[PDB]
Amino acid sequence: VSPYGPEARAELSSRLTTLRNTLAPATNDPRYLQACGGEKLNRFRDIQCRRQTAVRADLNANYIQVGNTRTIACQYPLQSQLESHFRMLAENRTPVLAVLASSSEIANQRFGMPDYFRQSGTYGSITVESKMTQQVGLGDGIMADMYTLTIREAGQKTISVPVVHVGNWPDQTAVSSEVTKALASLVDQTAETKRNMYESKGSDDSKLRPVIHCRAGVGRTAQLIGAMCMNDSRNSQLSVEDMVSQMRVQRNGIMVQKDEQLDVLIKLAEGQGRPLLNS
Ligand SMILES: O=[N+]([O-])c1ccc(O)c(OS(=O)(=O)O)c1
Repeated sequence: VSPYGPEARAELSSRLTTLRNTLAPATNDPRYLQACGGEKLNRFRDIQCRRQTAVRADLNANYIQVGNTRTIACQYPLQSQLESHFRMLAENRTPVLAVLASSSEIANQRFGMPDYFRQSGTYGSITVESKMTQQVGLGDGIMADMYTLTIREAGQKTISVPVVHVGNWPDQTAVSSEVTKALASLVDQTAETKRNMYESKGSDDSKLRPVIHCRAGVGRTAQLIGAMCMNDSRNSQLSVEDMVSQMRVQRNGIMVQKDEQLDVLIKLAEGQGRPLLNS
């Protein structure tokens, strides 16, 4: 009876599970971006990049549109992908880069997660200057550390990108619906202030997209993108089924990895009177 009761939830999981299963990548899957002769592309072998929406041939990153909300979801860039990663950021005039990987993950060198935004560096012909800005508490002890990345390259227009780094959102978990809302708000506001700057100077659908990544770019990243989607007034009536199905067909079947992460999107939906299932 209740649109958010056990039966609705079970039906939703059922549909999404079949989707994840059928979206699993086969070897040399035509639906997924393939690596360039030996060079490692995917941080995680089974977490691939939908070819049709791929942003760059050498990155595991996808253009994503949930309803009307446009973003870019990617994996934490590998050491070898940094220059291409920075080029994507600059070419997109990235209004905000949201990093949900924890300080502990990036610090552990066994994870091969380069500390590319908290310190300056040079990658290929690109030089990056990192500058610390404000710190915003999101609730429940979760903290957002802000930065600005100035990307310089000979002959290219210099681009500065605001960074929102949630440094203590544990891998494989879901922060509360309340924290998720505070985060979505901060990310959206950060992006809007930047977009406004570009617009005030005289400004493309493929550009000015918020860029979000965690470790694999399918768990924490998906929870945030879903929350950002629900904060967009243009998505009235977009169901939870639609949101998740769209993220999955546009990146991979793992988008919204944990049941606890789906549960946050469901709770947020319930709070808005947003439907869970289609039909
Ligand atoms: O689904 N996975 O295979 C996967 C692997 C490593 C992660 O750290 C992770 O969690 S994620 O970074 O929030 O996406 C998810």
